[PDB]
Amino acid sequence: HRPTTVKMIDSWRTEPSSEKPMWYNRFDQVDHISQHPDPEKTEKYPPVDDTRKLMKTRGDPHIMRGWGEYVYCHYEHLREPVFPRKPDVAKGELAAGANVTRTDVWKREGEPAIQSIARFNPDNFRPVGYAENIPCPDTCVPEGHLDFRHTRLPTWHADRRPF
Amino acid sequence: KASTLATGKGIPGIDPKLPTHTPPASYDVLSSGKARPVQVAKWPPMPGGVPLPK
Amino acid sequence: IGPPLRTAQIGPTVGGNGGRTFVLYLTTTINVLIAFQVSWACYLQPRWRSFRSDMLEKFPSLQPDMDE
Amino acid sequence: SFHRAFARVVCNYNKSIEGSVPWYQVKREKSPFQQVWDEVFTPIWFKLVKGPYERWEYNALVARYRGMGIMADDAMNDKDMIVERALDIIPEDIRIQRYRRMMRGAVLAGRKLHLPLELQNYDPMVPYMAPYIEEAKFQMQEEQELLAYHPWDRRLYTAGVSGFGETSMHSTFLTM
Amino acid sequence: PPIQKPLLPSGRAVLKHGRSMLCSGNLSYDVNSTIKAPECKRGMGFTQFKRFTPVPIESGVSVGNRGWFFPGVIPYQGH
Amino acid sequence: GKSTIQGTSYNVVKFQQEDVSEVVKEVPHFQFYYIGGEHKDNKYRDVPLDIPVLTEAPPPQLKKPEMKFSVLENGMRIVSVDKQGLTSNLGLFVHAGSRFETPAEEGLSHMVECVAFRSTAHLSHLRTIKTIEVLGMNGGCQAGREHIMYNLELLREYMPVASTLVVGNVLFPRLLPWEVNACHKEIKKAHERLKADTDQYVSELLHQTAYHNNTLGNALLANEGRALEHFTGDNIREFMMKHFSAERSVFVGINVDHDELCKWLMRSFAEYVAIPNLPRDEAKPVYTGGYKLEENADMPVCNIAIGFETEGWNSADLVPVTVLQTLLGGGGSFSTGGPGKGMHSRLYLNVLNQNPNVESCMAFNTQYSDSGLFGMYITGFGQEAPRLVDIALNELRKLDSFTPDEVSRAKNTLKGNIFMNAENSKVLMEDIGRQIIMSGKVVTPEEFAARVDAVTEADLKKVAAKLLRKNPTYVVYGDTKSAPHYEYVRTALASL
Ligand SMILES: CCCCCCCCCCCCCCCCCC(=O)OC[C@H](COP(=O)([O-])OCC(O)COP(=O)([O-])OC[C@@H](COC(=O)CCCCCCCCCCCCCCCCC)OC(=O)CCCCCCCCCCCCCCCCC)OC(=O)CCCCCCCCCCCCCCCCC
Repeated sequence: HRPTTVKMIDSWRTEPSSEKPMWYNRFDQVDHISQHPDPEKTEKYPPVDDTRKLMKTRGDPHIMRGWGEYVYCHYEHLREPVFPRKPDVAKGELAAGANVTRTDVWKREGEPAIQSIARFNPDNFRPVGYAENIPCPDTCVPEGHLDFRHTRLPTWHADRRPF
Repeated sequence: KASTLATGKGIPGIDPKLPTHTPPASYDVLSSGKARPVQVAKWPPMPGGVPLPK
Repeated sequence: IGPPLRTAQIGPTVGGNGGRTFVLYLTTTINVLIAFQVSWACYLQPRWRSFRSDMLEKFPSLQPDMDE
Repeated sequence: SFHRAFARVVCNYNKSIEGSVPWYQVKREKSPFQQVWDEVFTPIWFKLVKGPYERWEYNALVARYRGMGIMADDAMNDKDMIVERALDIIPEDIRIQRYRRMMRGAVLAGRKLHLPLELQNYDPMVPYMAPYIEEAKFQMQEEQELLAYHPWDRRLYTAGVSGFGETSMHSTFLTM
Repeated sequence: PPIQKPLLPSGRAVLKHGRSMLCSGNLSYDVNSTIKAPECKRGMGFTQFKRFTPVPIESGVSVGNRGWFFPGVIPYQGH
Repeated sequence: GKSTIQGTSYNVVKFQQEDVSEVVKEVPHFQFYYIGGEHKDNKYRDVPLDIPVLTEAPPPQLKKPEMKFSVLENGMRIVSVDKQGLTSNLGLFVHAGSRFETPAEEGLSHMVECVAFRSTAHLSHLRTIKTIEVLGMNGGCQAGREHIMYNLELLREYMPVASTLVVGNVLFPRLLPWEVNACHKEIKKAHERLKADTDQYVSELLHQTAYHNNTLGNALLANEGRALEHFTGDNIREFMMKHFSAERSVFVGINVDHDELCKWLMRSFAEYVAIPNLPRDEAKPVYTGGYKLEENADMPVCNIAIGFETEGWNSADLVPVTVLQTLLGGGGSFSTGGPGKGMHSRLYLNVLNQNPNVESCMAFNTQYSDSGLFGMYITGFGQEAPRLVDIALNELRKLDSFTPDEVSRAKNTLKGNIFMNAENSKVLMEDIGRQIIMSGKVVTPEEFAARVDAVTEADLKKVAAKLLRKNPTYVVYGDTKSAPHYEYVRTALASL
């Protein structure tokens, strides 16, 4: 990789993601990745006819504060603590990265430990409502947009090379 | 309510099982097992977050 | 045949960017020192002189006339 | 020698702060002064400036994503190294739909068009990349702590690399 | 004091597959032993330079691929 | 002894709940970072090494080493010896080798070895390997036909850490998809490492030919074609659930305090659930014999091996057949052995001294829980193969009688080999772990010596007769263009 840098630092004013997630921290956990619902075969939210009927959005406009230019984003580069805050996976909070390894949120009472940690593969967590919201495009030219089919000249047209 | 995608199922704040916001819940013990330290301030916060020497 | 298998890159995958950190520190330093000079000469200094000059109404030991 | 003394000062000051709880894991009660400030200024400021301004920006951002037909996490640039390290490990199903959405968005943006409203009723702020961003950050932090804790010395401008740290050949001007 | 082992520890099993401490012969001089004291055909001392790794050297075999290339693909200007 | 397991009595170590705060106090001290320091000039900078500098040394405390046996409540057996050395050898043996693979599970035992010391529930892959390194520890994992071993050699002071790391490979391994995919490289390396050792490669050919597509025959290494389809974390986990269990595992420790090792191992399993023990299909090996002629275009030499089935480690023929191996002994022209190095073995005197065209002739005796292979291994130039086989067959026909002098020399040499091999700590660790896995019991070197002394010529004749009645296994490797056919070998041995 080229000369590069990431702001992976311990901030004095901003908390790490493990302490204050900026995303909507509700996820659905499965035992195996195959058990997730299929987005392509899942019915989506009903279409609307007015822009003022389009559904509401889970993001929090005011997730970030202080002086500075406005931004909405889910992620940061800040370093995580040696002993991260235990995620509340029972209520749907995400457990990934440092908050799984350096915490015991994965332990079940009687399950074999190998089986318990397997459920916390990052692939077994997906955001709630993923299959019902993610756009699955079938083309880059949506219906009603111009393409070569409409712009093609009639087959009786004269040669356009000479001009 | 919020029994179908049309009725608002899965829309935070409109679905009874989804909150409007998801703040992290408070904890009284650190994950290490140490008791969470508690500090009470009587002066406004430092201007840049600048820590003071031990 | 089939999609490529997922694998993490052996790292570290960052580094080698010290010239950019130098520019940051040089630029901040210069502009932090420009702030001090402009804040002093254009605002503080003028007001300080006025105070001292109105603190000479007391004239216990104001500057002497000759003392060349 | 004055360097040897400074080395003892640094060693002793760091030994005295081992195991300290980070500032964000300390239960903190705001100062009375801050409490008064947060009951007079914060309420009014939110009702008149912050609230309206940040809703104005947020709603516009949602509309822009809906017009492009993309999610918020699609907008991340892979020139960021955390994003790249996360994109290495995303599953193929997520990867396929992510590419198609980004391709459609660029086509529409380039041709100055917008997604048909029939396809715009979705939540663009679903954080589908979150699990893999967190894993990538964990991997990078381990490498940082276990393999990059010192400014290492290497033979300079050899093997196509400057020796100052970068790992790709011919990735600087002086390394052409 | 003298160093009697190579700076690179083997890290492999001493006894061979299916062979035990009873049926491995004498590990001090047996030909198949992985810890047989080497032969002083030309004198003592060359073991400080000897490569005790059994697998013959494959000149130029790559070990610096961080996952950026597939096998058989030649990098061009490191990209 | 509170519990008897498979013929051996163990002292039961009880699981106790202790606070992390209190156990932390007992973890060995080490630093990864050194941020400053207290300068101190080398006080011995001007002292030559011939001048002693240490005074008032505590008097030594020597104890005769004894092997102690304990078992945790989860069923994990712990066997340790302390020879009072300064470097320890901790090993974890699991009774899950290639022999327990089904044909659809080909290579999975090797795959488990490849993913060893990767990410666990409480430690990343990088952090596990950087810790093992900074503490100056060496080791790895090796998958065999009957067992898989995870070993670490360490300074005894750091055993609390090493025990944890080894056990984490079998307790809570995170078989993350992208970490497993990075281990596909090791398959090709393993094949090259095997084929480089010609003797071990010819041994792999013997077992595959001897036992046709069954337990011991099962290839030891995974192939890099169709086997990669199931070289996945999910597949590995299913294999581990079937075979890896605390009841089938045995933690051996050499040069470690038993009570300390048991304590730290107890703490490692106390708050976690090990893989439950489930019944599995355990079929006896089927010996078919046969022949395989593998060509190596680059080799001009011919390696010939003729083998026969042995009942195995758990039989009463084990010690007598090992005396037979020492009696026949063998050697190689490459080596120049001094007195007492097999110069007067039957093979050396009858084959090497009388046949200048023979490059090497040796006897081999592999031993597994319920089966084994015994035979001769002879090498030479390719065109000499017809004569090499004749020499080997002639020696096999001389096993009908043995002179008293030969028997005594074989018994004395075998006892010397046993005692001299035992003093190596890594050898002792592997011997103990492989013994318990195979038999559930440990036979000490002295006890084996007692058995060796009781072997008579009648026992040697009886064992040899049984071996020669089995269908031979006939392997030729290298330049095979002149070797006889398998039926020639069979007809020669049909008389026996
Ligand atoms: C008409 C209006 C006029 C207004 C004038 C005044 C306007 C001032 C605006 C800026 C300051 C606002 C108030 C600041 C309160 C204290 C903040 C604090 O402690 O921050 C720590 C705090 C660290 O928290 P963090 O979240 O962990 O930071 C993460 C970052 O990514 C950090 O990333 P990293 O981890 O890679 O770290 C990079 C490193 C980079 O740091 C460096 O490069 C270090 C070296 C340069 C800075 C420090 C030395 C400067 C020279 C001092 C004098 C030396 C005299 C020597 C005499 C020798 C005699 C023998 O920086 C840090 O670690 C944090 C410090 C950031 C640099 C600034 C530190 C000084 C703050 C005060 C600035 C000057 C105020 C003048 C006021 C005049 C009267 C009104 O920093 C921040 O809150 C973020 C940065 C905010 C400041 C950005 C400044 C940009 C550069 C230009 C500054 C001057 C602009 C105005 C110039 C106008 C005329 C030219």
